[PDB]
Amino acid sequence: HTSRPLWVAPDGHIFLEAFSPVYKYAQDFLVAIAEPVCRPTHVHEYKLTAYSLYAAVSVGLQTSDITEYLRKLSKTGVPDGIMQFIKLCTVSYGKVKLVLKHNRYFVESCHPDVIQHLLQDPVIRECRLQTVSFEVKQEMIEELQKRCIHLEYPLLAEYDFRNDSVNPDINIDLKPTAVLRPYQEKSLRKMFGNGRARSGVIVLPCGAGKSLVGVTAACTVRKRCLVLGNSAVSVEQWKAQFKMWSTIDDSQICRFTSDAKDKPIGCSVAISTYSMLGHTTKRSWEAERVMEWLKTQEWGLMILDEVHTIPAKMFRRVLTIVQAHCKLGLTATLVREDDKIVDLNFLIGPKLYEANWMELQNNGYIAKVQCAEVWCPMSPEFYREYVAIKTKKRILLYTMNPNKFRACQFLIKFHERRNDKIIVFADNVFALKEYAIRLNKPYIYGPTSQGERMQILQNFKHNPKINTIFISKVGDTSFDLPEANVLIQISSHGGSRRQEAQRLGRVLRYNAFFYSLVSQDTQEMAYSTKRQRFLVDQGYSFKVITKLAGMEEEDLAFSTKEEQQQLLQKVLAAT
Amino acid sequence: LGMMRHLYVVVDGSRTMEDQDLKPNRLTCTLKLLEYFVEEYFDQNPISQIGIIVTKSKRAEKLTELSGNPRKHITSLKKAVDMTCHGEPSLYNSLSIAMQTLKHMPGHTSREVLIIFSSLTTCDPSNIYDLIKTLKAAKIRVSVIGLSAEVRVCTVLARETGGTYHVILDESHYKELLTHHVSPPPGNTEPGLTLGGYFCPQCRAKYCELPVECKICGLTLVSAPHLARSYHHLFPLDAFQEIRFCYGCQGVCAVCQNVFCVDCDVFVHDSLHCCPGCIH
Amino acid sequence: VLKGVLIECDPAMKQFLLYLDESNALGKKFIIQDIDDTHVFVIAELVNVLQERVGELMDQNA
Amino acid sequence: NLQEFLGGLSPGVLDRLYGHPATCLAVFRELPSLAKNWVMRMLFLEQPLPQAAVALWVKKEFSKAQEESTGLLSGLRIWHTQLLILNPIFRQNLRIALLGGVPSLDKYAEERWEVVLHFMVGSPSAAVSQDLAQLLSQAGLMKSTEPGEPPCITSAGFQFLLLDTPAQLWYFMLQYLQTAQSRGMDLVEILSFLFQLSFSDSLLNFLQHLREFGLVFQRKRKSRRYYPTRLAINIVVETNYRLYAYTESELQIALIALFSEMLYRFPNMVVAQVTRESVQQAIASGITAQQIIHFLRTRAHPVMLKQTPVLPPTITDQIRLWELERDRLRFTEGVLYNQFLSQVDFELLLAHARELGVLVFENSAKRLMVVTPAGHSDVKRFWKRQ
Amino acid sequence: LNLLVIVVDANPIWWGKQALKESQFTLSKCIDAVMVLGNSHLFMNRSNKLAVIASHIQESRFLYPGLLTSANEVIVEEIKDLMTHTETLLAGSLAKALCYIHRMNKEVMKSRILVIKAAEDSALQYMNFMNVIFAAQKQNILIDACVLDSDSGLLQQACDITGGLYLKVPQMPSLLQYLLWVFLPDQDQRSQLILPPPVHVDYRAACFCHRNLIEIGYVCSVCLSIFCNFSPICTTC
Ligand SMILES: [Zn+2]
Ligand SMILES: [Zn+2]
Ligand SMILES: [Zn+2]
Ligand SMILES: [Zn+2]
Ligand SMILES: [Zn+2]
Repeated sequence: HTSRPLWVAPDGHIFLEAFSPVYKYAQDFLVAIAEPVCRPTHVHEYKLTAYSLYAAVSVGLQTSDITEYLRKLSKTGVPDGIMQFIKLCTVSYGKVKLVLKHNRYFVESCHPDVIQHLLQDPVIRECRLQTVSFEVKQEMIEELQKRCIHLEYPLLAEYDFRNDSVNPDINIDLKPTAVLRPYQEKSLRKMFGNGRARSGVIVLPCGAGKSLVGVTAACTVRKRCLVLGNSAVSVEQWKAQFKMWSTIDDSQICRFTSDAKDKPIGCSVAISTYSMLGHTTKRSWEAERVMEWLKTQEWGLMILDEVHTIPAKMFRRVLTIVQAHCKLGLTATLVREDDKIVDLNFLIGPKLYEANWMELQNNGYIAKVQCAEVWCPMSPEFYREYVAIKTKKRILLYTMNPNKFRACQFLIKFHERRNDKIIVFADNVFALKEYAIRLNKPYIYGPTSQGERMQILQNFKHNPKINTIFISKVGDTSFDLPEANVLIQISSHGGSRRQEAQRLGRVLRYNAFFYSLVSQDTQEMAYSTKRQRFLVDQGYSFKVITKLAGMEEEDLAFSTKEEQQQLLQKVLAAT
Repeated sequence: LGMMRHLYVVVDGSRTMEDQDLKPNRLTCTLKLLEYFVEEYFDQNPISQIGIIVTKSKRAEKLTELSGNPRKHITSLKKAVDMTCHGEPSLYNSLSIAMQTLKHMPGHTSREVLIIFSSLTTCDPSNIYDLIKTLKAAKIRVSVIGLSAEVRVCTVLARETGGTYHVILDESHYKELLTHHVSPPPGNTEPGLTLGGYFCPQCRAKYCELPVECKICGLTLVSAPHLARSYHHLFPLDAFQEIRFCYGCQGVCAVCQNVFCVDCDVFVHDSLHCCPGCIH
Repeated sequence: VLKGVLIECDPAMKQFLLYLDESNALGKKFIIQDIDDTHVFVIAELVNVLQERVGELMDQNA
Repeated sequence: NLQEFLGGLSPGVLDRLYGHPATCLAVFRELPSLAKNWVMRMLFLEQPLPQAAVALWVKKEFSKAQEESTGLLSGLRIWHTQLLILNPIFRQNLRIALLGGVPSLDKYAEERWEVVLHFMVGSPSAAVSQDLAQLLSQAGLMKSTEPGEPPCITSAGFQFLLLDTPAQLWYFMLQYLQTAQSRGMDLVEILSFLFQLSFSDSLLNFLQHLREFGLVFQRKRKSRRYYPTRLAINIVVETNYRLYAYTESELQIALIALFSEMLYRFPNMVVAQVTRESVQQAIASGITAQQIIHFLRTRAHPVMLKQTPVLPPTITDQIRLWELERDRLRFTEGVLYNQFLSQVDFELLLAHARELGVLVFENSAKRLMVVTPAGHSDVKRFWKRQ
Repeated sequence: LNLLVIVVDANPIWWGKQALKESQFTLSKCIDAVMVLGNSHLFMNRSNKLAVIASHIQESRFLYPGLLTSANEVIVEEIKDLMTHTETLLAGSLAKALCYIHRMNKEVMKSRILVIKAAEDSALQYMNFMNVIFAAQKQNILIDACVLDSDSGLLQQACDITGGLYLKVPQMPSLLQYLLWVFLPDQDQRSQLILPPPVHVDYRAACFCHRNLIEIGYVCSVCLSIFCNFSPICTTC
């Protein structure tokens, strides 16, 4: 009653004490059972959902293995609404199977009485055309997975890849140089559970091995992989990772990003983008012949990088264009606005593994980030106009604050004297110009080029003379930003907790630490606590700096009031 | 365990010692980690010595004579922070200065030379490949810690005399490479101990609070508590076997049959280094 | 010779009080005489309805 | 504080206060850092050492701690000048203290002290004793302003609940002792009885008041001798603003609900959350944020008392930063006067304004002098009479 | 906080010599000076601890851990039981002192050890006495020492390696006044007071065969064993 470190709430919520002697044998149970809500240093909090138990019984633990090991780690006794919910959502897993064979999708069951029940729903009858089967339509495989969860007979996507006898197993082999860390070996152990691959989503940090798990999963299924990325830079990296750890010739890692097109028809690993496979307009002739080839060959283990952009309207039509047995999703930040991540549990599969972010920091795999949110007072000449108008001009007024300018010029100087590499993320591109030419620093404006985007990015890395760089909404993906040490984010997009976990990934790739400039007593204070809403669920502590370490004593700009009055005559002149 | 060492440390003073990719002066990052290296050397080596030579403009100059002063080296490295560093160094001249006065040490020591080398070019007025036949004859073990590249003559110098050769990744790799040289590799001297604060026992030459040798009569003056820390490896203490009331903390040795506890068995063997029942 | 309760505050919050003087959100003659970029003299009967207006502005950034 | 009370006291009672096991050890136990050394140094002396010696017994660094020690050490009248020989009543009785001249006791103490604290919350299981209700209201932590069927709790009573368990008892006895001079007995025998408890006929009546809070245990309805309790000696908090509390006592749960909000309640655990709208709900009555931080550091879990600094620093200034939203717009009352074309008279009025301590704000452009209305009735007399 | 271990030199051969010397300072007029300093350490703070060790010949008994009327009646009855190889042993008592501090430091504190040495030093335990000083230096444990008649050469090195105090008393019956002056304050209050500075350090070593105190000798270069005026060959290995 003092050991057994859980608490099973009656709705469903699992509070786990991460200081018990049996924590390591109770955290390696609740990962396979529940999904993590919050993980501070002392008391974790998991959550029993319906989808989390479908991923449980997909691994070898039965329904009597789970409810007999909740009692031995209870501290309360499981309160009879968790005993019933576990029994309900685990005896109805392996009853309806969606298997494909030679480019035809098939709904298969073994118990025939389920087929006597499944064929009266008025929408399952709209996708048609012991072992009872009926052929389903490929074009609306999305709606079938919606309805099959809607009547608690869910669809599994277990590829049985050891013995299929149709697909030409290629010579992809993992080389003995890519040694994989023990958190990557635990995520792949939940995917390839019983010697059969499983379509899930694996959430590892970007500076962590998010790509090596992708190559190792392609090295294990050993069928025709197909890697998808968000940008044309991201497909230039997956080629560079498959050549590093997988021993493939140059005649099989083809790309499909419309600039080189290294014979994309007839290969074994195709690395393309979204909005290439789901380009809804009239295609070019070279692209029309490859999409005619890609639409008629069954794959195995699609890899969908940047999974959080799949539930959009265009990017989710990809999964019905291309036929694949297994579908792995690798991301770094699963959160997203508009509540469409619960949508993703049937487009791809259940959530397989989530990396403990404070555990990878404590073992040295991720840089120890000192989060800080320094907030700046408002200038009295600028607050005169901020409360006068409400119609969108006040977004310029809190990002071009003169007292916020003094906190960026001081933080740049404070780390240039420590030989740190600074990245100043700043949206609202008018504020990018008037910040990066008053300090004479390079800036990736966004409509620059492909050429000078590269040369600014590489003199930043291998040269100790150029120290800062002012990006603008470009580094909000998995780009090749060259290992910053600090990150002074100035007035980014509004209330998105996806973005401020992608800016954090630039820092962890106190060792390194990033800032967040906020003009106080404005709307940006409400925004900056809505964006740390995700990072406090990974244990990150956000300090508050009210006054800096001697800002009034160096040669900071905007000293007088006559040079402060000109900026209000420049910002308010836009309208 | 280890033996006596007479280690020279050769420091480069080339034009390329004003380069970046370190602390913003390449020489002052070398001199920063060297002052840490002298302090850590004399603590794992009680009766050893350190000489420091520099090279600049095809010439070598002995910055500090070979003496076991753990203070006179640090106050000289702090003096040479503002060196001008003009010209290219030499490796024949530096290993000739470090051989004309390292040949005359007694044969029961481990004479060594550690060359910290930043430049790529060793412009020297003679051939190097007869020094390496001479250094191998004089049993000198030359090891080089290089910067930014791998010179061919620095691998021939290391692997023929018997030392190592390594190249820096960063400043964290540079501090890790110097800590491998503080450990000693696996005759009777005449010292005089220093009772009475710090005096001299041979000629009453009073000087400051140092373990340095006598400047007048030439006798090494060491502190006997410093040599006492390097005991307990010879005739060390054995482990115990285990199967209430204790003997050390009062709340099992097989020599004197004295029952210990778990908090005492971790303390006698690790920090106390002597059995508290065996002293009776 | 006028009578009025004093208010000292942040200069950023001071311009909020000058904004309510020339916008008639509460009354007409709210500020009797501005004296300083840190201190503002207001009338006495509308202090509590002013305190809830600042508390509204402090609660639009939760 | 204890030495705050004994500093404002006459020497006519301190000499009879010094009993042998009780008082001389208690005042010696509370002496700041160095006063404990000087008493032990001249404890065995008989001839007075010269006055210039104790100034030279300390270094030049930390010389400021010398005078604040002896300012208290002479403030309690332990030595005097004598020309620094100690008091003969103090030196004799302290030398007696250097050898001169049962779970039922604990569980009763916690459940009897908890019902005293339950009187300060809304509960039908209150401490029904009419002598204690009038005891608290004259102390100033139970507002009535009426006869009242319940007694209310003022702003000072909210601060009493979050004080420490020894520290709230010393504030409670100091209001017992300050009023007992005219309703009870002498101050000397009751104060020396508490210190003798730490290690006449009217004194039995004081014992029955300690029977109500719980510091003695009778067990047989006023027998000869008593039984002292453990009261007579003198939870985790996370980065995401959650605090888990392993208590089940109903008093300790409602003390969290003053500055948090409840969202589950298991047996043997209660999880709450420190939010913005709940700390400011407590500060609006005034339980101010220096008391919230001291509430959680004295009641912390053993797993919090580890190598990290307790009460991790993100949550210890966010509670401080939520206090400062009330700190904006500090109102203060004043009266103005202006509209004079004389360029000396506004400067002439400064010589008649600052010496009363009534001026609030000073200006240098137009020179607005503001006076409080308590001091406005006499500054209007000076302006009309030159 | 502030645990103070007193190691008294309870050598029954030296104390019996002064008991018949009629020097008006016996053992019973010295253990009570430890008992007063034992009682006076338990007054300067609420949470202060105590431990007294007595150095007999071939034995070293803990005295106090077996309010002050139960803390002084134990030390009285234990001297009445212990006092009822002509050189005392001190390093066996400081070895139990570092063992008791290490256990009480596991149940949580700055500690210190006060040695009241009376007899002359025994050079035959120098190899063991120097080990318990470096074991005390690595845990910041001060080793204070007051000596009665003769300067112990081993004990002066204990107070300068660890960082304690060394004080030779000139007078026997005024022992308590020195103990209450320089050894009653703890480590933090020691920086704010004037104490007598150390006057002399006795730095010598011992031969590995004769264990004589040598000022000029011969060390080995690999064994670091200091030898007397022979130097033929390394005797150990
Ligand atoms: Zn000499
Ligand atoms: Zn033990
Ligand atoms: Zn033994
Ligand atoms: Zn040897
Ligand atoms: Zn000898």
